Amino acid sequence: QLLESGPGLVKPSETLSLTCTVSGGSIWGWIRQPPGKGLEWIGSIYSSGSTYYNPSLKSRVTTSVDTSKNQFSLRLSSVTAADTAVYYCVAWFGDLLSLKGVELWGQGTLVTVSSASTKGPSVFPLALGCLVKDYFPEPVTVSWNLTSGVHTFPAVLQSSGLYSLSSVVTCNVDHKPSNTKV
Amino acid sequence: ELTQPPSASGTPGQRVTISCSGSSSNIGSNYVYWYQQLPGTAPKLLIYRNNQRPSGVPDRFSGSKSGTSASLAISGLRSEDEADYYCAAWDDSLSAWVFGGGTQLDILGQPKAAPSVTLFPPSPKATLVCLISDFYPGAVTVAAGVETTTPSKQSNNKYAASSYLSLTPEQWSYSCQVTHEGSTVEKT
Ligand SMILES: CN1CCC[C@H]1c1cccnc1
Repeated sequence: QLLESGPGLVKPSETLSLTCTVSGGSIWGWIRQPPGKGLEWIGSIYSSGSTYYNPSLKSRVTTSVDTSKNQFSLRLSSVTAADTAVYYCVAWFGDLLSLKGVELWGQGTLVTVSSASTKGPSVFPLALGCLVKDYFPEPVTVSWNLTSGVHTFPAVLQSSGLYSLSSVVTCNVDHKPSNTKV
Repeated sequence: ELTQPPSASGTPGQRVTISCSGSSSNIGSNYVYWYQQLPGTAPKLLIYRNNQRPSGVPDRFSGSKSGTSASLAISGLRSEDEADYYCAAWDDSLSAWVFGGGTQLDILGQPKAAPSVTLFPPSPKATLVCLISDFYPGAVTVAAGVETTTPSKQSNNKYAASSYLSLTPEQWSYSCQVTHEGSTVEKT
């Protein structure tokens, strides 16, 4: 997997920025997936420099590659709620050495477009597990110390517009958008 | 653009085929790619150049293409094959990468399973947390201040949900009733 980075929260009208690390390749590109929807191509840059964008993203996409620093990047300007999605970077290598059809994907980064502020979660003991409540935006990750019998549940969106989730064992809470570790 | 059936299903040990229909400008003149995507993970490339497998991909997956149509074939089906499958190709008239809408492959033969239910009391505020896991099929019913999640598929292809009752500490016995296939369990 490729190391993908960049903020998980962007205000409407501002610019979304993401970066991935990669050594080499032939085509570097970006694909996104709105919640509950299919894969949507954003743009690709080829080793020739030839560059192609999804025409529906009109003049808002800028992609770049810096092979000498082992990275490639996406900027999407003037965002609205329609741009909320999990974004993936993709690097095509193809038939390499003995290896064949190599294509590497970033892990995926959820970007939520919203004018609401980030809010760190309040963590409470369950008795067993932990309750992670009233945070924004997604996601939170929960680890323990232990990997067996651990069940982390998808978050509820409450009427406050804030999320809550619980993790059970049969806790190390991380909220990167607010930079909180409990 | 590229069109796939929205749904497929198969039986463990048996085969399934997933179709992808395009045009002369895409599938007709360019290589078809196939992806498997498990929920909440990156797509994984299964097939490139119409019919070739990347290193590491099981030979249970095969691909072919005739004229303006392409197909992904999967043999020796297993439960873990349950996933969304996408086709993709370069399109000459558009100068764009195009993706199919995806086909959700369900794997049949799962037995009915009653929900595991755990209710936690409150540990300034008060939240009652009802946690529902390991049920099949993926529907449940839970019984002011109630917020209940939609059923989400677990990684083992059973289902989970959580319900949250928000109360003031002054308001705070209480019960979570979980109904699944006519069967209801209470926690208190
Ligand atoms: C060759 N891959 C097949 C489908 C997507 C395509 C790709 C990979 C990287 C950058 N752009 C396009």
